[PDB]
Amino acid sequence: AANCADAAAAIVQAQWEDVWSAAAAAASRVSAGEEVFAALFKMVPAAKNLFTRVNVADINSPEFQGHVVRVMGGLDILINALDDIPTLESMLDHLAGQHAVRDGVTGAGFQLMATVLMESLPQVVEGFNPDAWASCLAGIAAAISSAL
Amino acid sequence: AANCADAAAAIVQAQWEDVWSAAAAAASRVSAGEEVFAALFKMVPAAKNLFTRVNVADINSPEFQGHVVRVMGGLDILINALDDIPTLESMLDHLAGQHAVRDGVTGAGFQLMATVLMESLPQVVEGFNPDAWASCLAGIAAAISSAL
Amino acid sequence: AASCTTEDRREMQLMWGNVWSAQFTGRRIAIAQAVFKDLFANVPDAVGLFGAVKGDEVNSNEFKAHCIRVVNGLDSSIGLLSDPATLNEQLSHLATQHKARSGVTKGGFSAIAQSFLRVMPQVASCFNPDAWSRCFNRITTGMTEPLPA
Amino acid sequence: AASCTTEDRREMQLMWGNVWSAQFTGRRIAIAQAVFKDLFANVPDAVGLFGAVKGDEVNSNEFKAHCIRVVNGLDSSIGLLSDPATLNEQLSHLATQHKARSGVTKGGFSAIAQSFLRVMPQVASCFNPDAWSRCFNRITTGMTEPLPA
Amino acid sequence: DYVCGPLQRLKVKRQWAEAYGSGNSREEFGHFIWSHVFQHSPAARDMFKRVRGDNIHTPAFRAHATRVLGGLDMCIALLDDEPVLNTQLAHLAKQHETRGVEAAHYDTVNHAVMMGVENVIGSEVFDQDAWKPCLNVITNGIQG
Amino acid sequence: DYVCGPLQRLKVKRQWAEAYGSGNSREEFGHFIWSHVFQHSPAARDMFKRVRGDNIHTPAFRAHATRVLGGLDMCIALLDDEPVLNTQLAHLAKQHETRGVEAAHYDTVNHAVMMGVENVIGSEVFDQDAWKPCLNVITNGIQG
Amino acid sequence: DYVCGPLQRLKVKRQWAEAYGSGNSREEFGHFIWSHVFQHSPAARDMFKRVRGDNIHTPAFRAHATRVLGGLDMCIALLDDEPVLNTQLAHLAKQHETRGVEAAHYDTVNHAVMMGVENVIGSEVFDQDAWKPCLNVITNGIQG
Amino acid sequence: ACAMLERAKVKDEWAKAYGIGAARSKFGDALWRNVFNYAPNARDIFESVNSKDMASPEFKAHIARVLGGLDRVISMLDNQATLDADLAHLKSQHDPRTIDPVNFVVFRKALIATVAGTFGVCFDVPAWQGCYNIIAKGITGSDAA
Amino acid sequence: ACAMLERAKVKDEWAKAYGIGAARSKFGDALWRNVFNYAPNARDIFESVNSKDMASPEFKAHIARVLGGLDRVISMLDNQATLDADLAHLKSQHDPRTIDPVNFVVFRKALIATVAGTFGVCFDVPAWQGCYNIIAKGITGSDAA
Amino acid sequence: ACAMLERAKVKDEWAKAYGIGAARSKFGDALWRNVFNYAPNARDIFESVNSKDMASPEFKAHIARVLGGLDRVISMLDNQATLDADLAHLKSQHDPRTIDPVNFVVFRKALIATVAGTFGVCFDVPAWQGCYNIIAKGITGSDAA
Ligand code: HEM
Ligand code: HEM
Ligand code: HEM
Ligand code: HEM
Ligand code: HEM
Ligand code: HEM
Ligand code: HEM
Ligand code: HEM
Ligand code: HEM
Ligand code: HEM
Ligand SMILES: [Zn+2]
Ligand SMILES: [Zn+2]
Ligand SMILES: [Zn+2]
Ligand SMILES: [Zn+2]
Ligand SMILES: [Zn+2]
Ligand SMILES: [Zn+2]
Repeated sequence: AANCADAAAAIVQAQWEDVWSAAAAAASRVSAGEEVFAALFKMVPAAKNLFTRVNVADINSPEFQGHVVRVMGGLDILINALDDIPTLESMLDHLAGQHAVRDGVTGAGFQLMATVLMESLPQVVEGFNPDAWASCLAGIAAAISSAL
Repeated sequence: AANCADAAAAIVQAQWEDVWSAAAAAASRVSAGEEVFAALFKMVPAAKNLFTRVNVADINSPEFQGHVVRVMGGLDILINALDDIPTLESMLDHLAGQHAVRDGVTGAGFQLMATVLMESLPQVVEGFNPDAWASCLAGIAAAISSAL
Repeated sequence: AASCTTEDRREMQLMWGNVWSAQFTGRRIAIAQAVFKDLFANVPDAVGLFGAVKGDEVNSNEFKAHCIRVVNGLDSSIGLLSDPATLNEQLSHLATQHKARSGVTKGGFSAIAQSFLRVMPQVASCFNPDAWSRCFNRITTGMTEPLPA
Repeated sequence: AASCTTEDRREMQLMWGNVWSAQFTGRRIAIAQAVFKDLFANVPDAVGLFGAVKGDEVNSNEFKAHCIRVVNGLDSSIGLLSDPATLNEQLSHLATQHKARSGVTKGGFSAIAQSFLRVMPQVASCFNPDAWSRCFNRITTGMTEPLPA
Repeated sequence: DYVCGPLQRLKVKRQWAEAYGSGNSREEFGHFIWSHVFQHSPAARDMFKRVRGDNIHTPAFRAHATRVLGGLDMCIALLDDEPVLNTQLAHLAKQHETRGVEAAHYDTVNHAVMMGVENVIGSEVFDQDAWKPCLNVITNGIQG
Repeated sequence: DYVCGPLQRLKVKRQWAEAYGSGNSREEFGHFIWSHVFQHSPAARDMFKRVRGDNIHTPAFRAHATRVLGGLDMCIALLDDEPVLNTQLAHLAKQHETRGVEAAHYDTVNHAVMMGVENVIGSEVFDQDAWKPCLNVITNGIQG
Repeated sequence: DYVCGPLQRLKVKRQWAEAYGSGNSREEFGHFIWSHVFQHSPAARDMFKRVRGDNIHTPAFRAHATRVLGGLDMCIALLDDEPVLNTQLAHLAKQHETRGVEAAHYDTVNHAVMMGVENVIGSEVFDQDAWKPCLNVITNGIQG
Repeated sequence: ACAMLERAKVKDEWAKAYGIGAARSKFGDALWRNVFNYAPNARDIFESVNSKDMASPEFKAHIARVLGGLDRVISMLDNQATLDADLAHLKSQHDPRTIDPVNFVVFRKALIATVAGTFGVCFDVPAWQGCYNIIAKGITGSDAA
Repeated sequence: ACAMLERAKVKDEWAKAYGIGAARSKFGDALWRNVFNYAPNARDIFESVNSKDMASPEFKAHIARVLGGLDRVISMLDNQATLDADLAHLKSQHDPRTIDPVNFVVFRKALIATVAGTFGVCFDVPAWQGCYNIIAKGITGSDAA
Repeated sequence: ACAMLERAKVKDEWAKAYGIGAARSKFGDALWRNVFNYAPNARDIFESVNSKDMASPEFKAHIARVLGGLDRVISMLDNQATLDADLAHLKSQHDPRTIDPVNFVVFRKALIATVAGTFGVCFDVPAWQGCYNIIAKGITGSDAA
């Protein structure tokens, strides 16, 4: 199960939509991602060698920028399908498979990711709500990482 | 007749309700009463010996506190039935009888009471309106005291 | 009849607000004069009271200015009818301003009042004499606290 | 059951807001006492913790004032549930105020919580134990960060 | 950008009209003004000891403000009639005679009144080059 | 026009009730007050270095304000129970003991709180002759 | 609680967006700011003698404010492009060169602008730890 | 049983139910209709107050008074001191009428109906019966009601 | 006492209160919330039906069944024949659970609250208590309830 | 008679009636419909302004002018100076048309209808007839109208 209260969900939605809607700016989406990873790395540089395939060597490279975006799209997909519990399932399942296959990704690599989004979302979000976010995020961070 | 304008009445209502509604506090009702009498006495101490029956000896006594409350209830009954002119009649008639029988109560003991409420209501009431109040109060102060 | 009721005050307020001119002194003076002219007609020795403001030359600047001040005063009270607490203070002040003038009797007001009653209907639209009276007298009562009679 | 959901907080907020008395200390003390009386009954050595505030004389001014302070604190958190970011700071503060008192165990809260659960339904109108519990425990969790157990 | 000309007067007349409303919000209009006056010159309160200048939220003071704005209304209304205007301004002057109103005091009240007027009618439209000078004409009259 | 009498207390109690709203707008109520406090005494911020007194728009500070108004609510609520009130006032006093709160500081906060209350309930109805004195009873208590 | 980081910039960008509205209320947004500026530093008006700094309620001045906020919009919009930003900041600097703008003057305008922004978007949400530093980046640039 | 909490509660609910203005008249009318339907014979008891015409000012006046009593008493539940004295007073007013205390039970029933009926499913039946009895006892020293 | 009229009446009101569709679920949820608030200890009795989660299908299912019982029984008040048999049946279902009959009193209270709270001031308190008892008696042969 | 008060009043009401914008056109159209129904023969008098088509711009233009005259004159009632001069002017404009002054009476009637009809029962009939005449007199020195 990848759900949280119908309302705890609507909150996250508004907030996420607030910083990442289809109508933002190519530059904003990039920075959110850039920051997310830069932070995800300073926390555990032992993880950099995990994105070698996507020019992680140069975070500002197209290859990597492209990767980052793919991640955002995903988080969006999730956050947004938070109201449709059964679909979010497939959502997760998929992402899970996509990660279980990447040799090296740990079920705690995600724990780190979480801490990062949590420590930096309030920087960009308006009336950020850690509770609603923790309630919905851990719900799916747990589903995506169903291996290792 | 125990009436005042339909509107002059509605005003008093809101104001009275403002300080004495069934949903106040046992402590607030007491103080309004306590003050009303304390003031009613400093004005005419010659009246204290009129409530001897209700432990007026000790204003904070249960017996007296009980009396005070009975008075408030009454004023409430009146103020509130101000819109129904014919019922306020019976209201008055009754109170009248209840007072005409108490040997000592003067048709001016009430005049004093009035002056008291008037000088102290604005202390507790919000946008206190002496006019509306005088117009409705004198209407019934006059009906209750229909003897002596 | 009885007393100046809330309903009455609302009415009083409109009858007045409608003939009132917020930008010029024209109508004010016109009405003020119509009143005084009528007062002075029904009360001979009255004119003798406005010596300080040339009550003889009703078209004199001194008196016009006076009218302006009177009409203003009445406006003050009429509008203040909605806030009796404050009206009381205001009327008390007016009262004092009148206690200070020898010759000003409670009965003088009783007269000017009749005058207004004769004038207003001429300039005001759908005038309500009764309501107006009730409240006018409420304002009077206050203005005339210690005055003789 | 699970966690204090948004819906839950709204509920928690009402159950509380309805028995709350914004103008007097009456009900507050009445409720506070009913709770402590029940806590002290199910946990003997608990009373020994409120020596500084005469926890023996529950009707003592020292303790009443205490109840007032406690009920106030819980009000703070309950209302702050709508703004978790700030709630966190607030609960952290309460946490510190409690880390400073030897004898205050995480399990002590676990108890007082049961007490509230026994009391609220008596004074509160249509009480929702489950929802209340979920959110009460959310507040507890924060207040009791480093406390033993 | 001054000179209370005939046109500026007409303007102030109309804008005053809007601010001095119909006959209700005058309590709040007065409060705003006087409130602002004392926010600038807290000391000024000492001159109004007779009318509860310590608490403008008082029937006593409210009544005072009533008189003030009322006077003000007359002057603004007389603005087009120079002769009668000065006669009135004279009357107002005598009403202040003894009292120690300094020039800076009138500056404050004038400012406050404009603030009050702007507050009600809005910054978009508020002829300052009309109020400023025309208000002075009135003030300088009471000045003596 | 002072003396926090039993009736003035009842009044403050009810008006406080309206201002301290239901349990939502308290964030803005707090903000207004403290905002106003620092607008008057910018220096005062230095006393709140532990709770982000530099930016009141902070969960840290918001939480602080929460505690303050909360304490204030208790005192106002205890106003009718002299004995318990002073017991509490005593507690509050000890909570300030070390901190160098000058008398003028309390005057400011008191003023601010009233502004805050008036802001919400309106100038029409706001018993200043009740808040002023009753607030002092509380302040003078914490005073020590 | 400073450092105009890339995220703080994104924030300021969005909040500025809301305040600088759609293209209407800009007149009032400008008025508020500049109004506040002179309420703090009445003297500052003397620097704007060319654009009716004596009456901000003037097409002349309104036009001025338009230019200012406009410049400000560019800087905030360039915040993410360091290189082009400084190029612009440079241009702005030269536009002030002669004029005697003291550091404290920028502090005031900066403060005012934030007040303006907060006024529109609300105290609940208004990242001060972002505006404060980011605005300085712009100011310190014009500084020279 | 009528605990201090039960009282705070009974008051709370009474307040909500008794209403503010016209609602009170309505409530009163509802209450008494019930009283006389629950015990149609108890009507003759109030002929002194023209119970013949349930809409007569005479009777509405009565209703007014009894409700006022009910209010002032309930509101004082958190003050034994006054409560007892006032209840004692009411006893003095009812003793001479020699009323079968069973009628006060009918009342309790009717009151419950009327208050719950107006207040909602939240109505605390036990708390009401308990505290109602503290009052009935005080007015007609009987069983416990 | 529970007269034939009182029964016709109790049915009439139950019908109005129990409602038609979604109203029934609501009522049930209301009724049980009351039951467990009136006697919080009685909750542990229903752990067999997951009373832990008052919104669990397991429990809603339970509520459904008990309400259905309540309905089929009340509706049969005008037919001793069936009523007795069905009540007897219910007894068979409850006897082995060894339940303190006092709980059935709590229920009566809670039911009154819920029904009156939903039905309105017209609620006939005495008729309900009387006929409710005919059912309680039949289910747990005790005092008279 | 047309006192200074009566004038302040006539103006006040005219203002309310004449309206602000589209209301004026409406009023004008109403007024003239009345004029020509009250005296159908007076229509031929205005063929110079295409009175054939009462909706023709030619005639609407006329209506516009006469109303404008009516307004500028009424508004000047509190200033004999101007009033007389302007009325005199209007006389110069009408004298050469040799119009039977009786028509001006028809007008007065029609005006009263139109203004009272638009203004309301508050309409001061005598004040209007009086002051209307001051204008009619000035435009066609006749009886007193
Ligand atoms: C909640 C945050 C996360 C989401 C939603 C997410 C999403 C994605 C998506 C959509 C892809 C690319 C799918 C594709 O191949 O088409 C991906 C790839 C990947 N993710 Fe994640 N991811 C998350 C967290 C993490 C974390 C914490 C790690 C470990 C530090 C991680 C490591 C990887 C790696 C190594 C790849 C493969 C990159 C490549 O193709 O070379 N992900 N992720
Ligand atoms: C408008 C205000 C007043 C109201 C509505 C009022 C109401 C009442 C009521 C309800 C009672 C008790 C009825 C009962 O015996 O059950 C009462 C009793 C009494 N009232 Fe008044 N009253 C008012 C003013 C006064 C005044 C001015 C006096 C004289 C100072 C007065 C003297 C008494 C006395 C002596 C009793 C008898 C107390 C006793 O039982 O020992 N009342 N009044
Ligand atoms: C009954 C007839 C009245 C008489 C005999 C009377 C007489 C006077 C007199 C002689 C003055 C002094 C004028 C001067 O020397 O400056 C005066 C001033 C005044 N009166 Fe009256 N008055 C009467 C009615 C009223 C009424 C009804 C109002 C309006 C409600 C009114 C408002 C004023 C005001 C505002 C002042 C000017 C105070 C000042 O600015 O100094 N008067 N009156
Ligand atoms: C689990 C049981 C708890 C224990 C054993 C405990 C114990 C204490 C003790 C002994 C004090 C110190 C009293 C003094 O010396 O002044 C205290 C203070 C306090 N407690 Fe707790 N507490 C408990 C639960 C709670 C809860 C749930 C709340 C409310 C949400 C609360 C709110 C407070 C507050 C506000 C203070 C006063 C701080 C001050 O003003 O100095 N406590 N507590
Ligand atoms: C510019 C507009 C002003 C106008 C039109 C005006 C008008 C008035 C009027 C009509 C009165 C009442 C006189 C009476 O009825 O006895 C008054 C009183 C007074 N005015 Fe002014 N005033 C103005 C400015 C000022 C200023 C600048 C100050 C002081 C800062 C001031 C101080 C006073 C004082 C002290 C009183 C006497 C209060 C009392 O009755 O005790 N006025 N003013
Ligand atoms: C008149 C109303 C006032 C009340 C009711 C009040 C109440 C409080 C309360 C309850 C606390 C938190 C104590 C704790 O839980 O540790 C507090 C803290 C504090 N108060 Fe007050 N206070 C008032 C006025 C003031 C004033 C006038 C100042 C300074 C201008 C002030 C300065 C402080 C400071 C510095 C703190 C400590 C902040 C921290 O926790 O770091 N207080 N106050
Ligand atoms: C921090 C934001 C600021 C920005 C973005 C800014 C922007 C501008 C711009 C674009 C112009 C118009 C240049 C032109 O088109 O000729 C201007 C003019 C001016 N600025 Fe600034 N400015 C700022 C702060 C300040 C401050 C702090 C002051 C003074 C307290 C100031 C004083 C002036 C003056 C005196 C002018 C010239 C007015 C004129 O054209 O006569 N500026 N500013
Ligand atoms: C707890 C419920 C009751 C309360 C609070 C109550 C209160 C009152 C009050 C305030 C009065 C009028 C006092 C006066 O004379 O001024 C009254 C009168 C009376 N009550 Fe009660 N009462 C209650 C129940 C009953 C019941 C159950 C009966 C009889 C079935 C009853 C019979 C009477 C009668 C006959 C009067 C006399 C009215 C008259 O003839 O003037 N009361 N009651
Ligand atoms: C007149 C009211 C009541 C009615 C009509 C009633 C009816 C029912 C019905 C229909 C069932 C389920 C039958 C089945 O197993 O298919 C049931 C089950 C049960 N009832 Fe009652 N009941 C009533 C009151 C109570 C009370 C007061 C208690 C205990 C406080 C109680 C305890 C139980 C228990 C424990 C079950 C077992 C459910 C399970 O575990 O499956 N009932 N009741
Ligand atoms: C008091 C009422 C009247 C007023 C204020 C008035 C005003 C005017 C005005 C302003 C004009 C046009 C001036 C111009 O040529 O620029 C005009 C034209 C005219 N009026 Fe009147 N008028 C009034 C009544 C009448 C009446 C009663 C008649 C005849 C029954 C009349 C017949 C005419 C005619 C024939 C024209 C000539 C229009 C043309 O052919 O151009 N008017 N009037
Ligand atoms: Zn200012
Ligand atoms: Zn401005
Ligand atoms: Zn201030
Ligand atoms: Zn104020
Ligand atoms: Zn500022
Ligand atoms: Zn702020």
